[PDB]
Amino acid sequence: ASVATELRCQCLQTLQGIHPKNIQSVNVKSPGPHCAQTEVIATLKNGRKACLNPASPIVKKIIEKMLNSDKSN
Amino acid sequence: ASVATELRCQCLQTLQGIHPKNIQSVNVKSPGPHCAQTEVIATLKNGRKACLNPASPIVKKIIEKMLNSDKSN
Repeated sequence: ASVATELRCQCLQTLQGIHPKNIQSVNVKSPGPHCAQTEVIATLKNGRKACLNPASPIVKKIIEKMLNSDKSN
Repeated sequence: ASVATELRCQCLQTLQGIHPKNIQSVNVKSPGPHCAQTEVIATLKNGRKACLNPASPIVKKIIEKMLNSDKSN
């Protein structure tokens, strides 16, 4: 399907963060044999995506927020 | 690249959860015009992936855990 020494830092770059309303999904790829630096990702609600920095406070909150986004309903 | 009314519940099914050591990434796709039910995902450290249920307590902890996985180093 897709696997062959082809793993690049899914988030070569990163953004300080963004409102949790502009995001839609949250892909957090931990560091491994391809990237020793965590890589957070947010799929905007417009089919767009934006990597964030897990070292910043706004990013750590971007995730903690999505988590609640799914609290019963 | 990849976008055309082709969005299916990334997690048609779900698993009660799993240890945070067997996972590697955490893809949380919120519900939208394709799935009205949140969909959590965990990429094992063996290139494998497993969807979890965001309605269970172990799943909500699977995420809260990864978040810490990236706390300075």
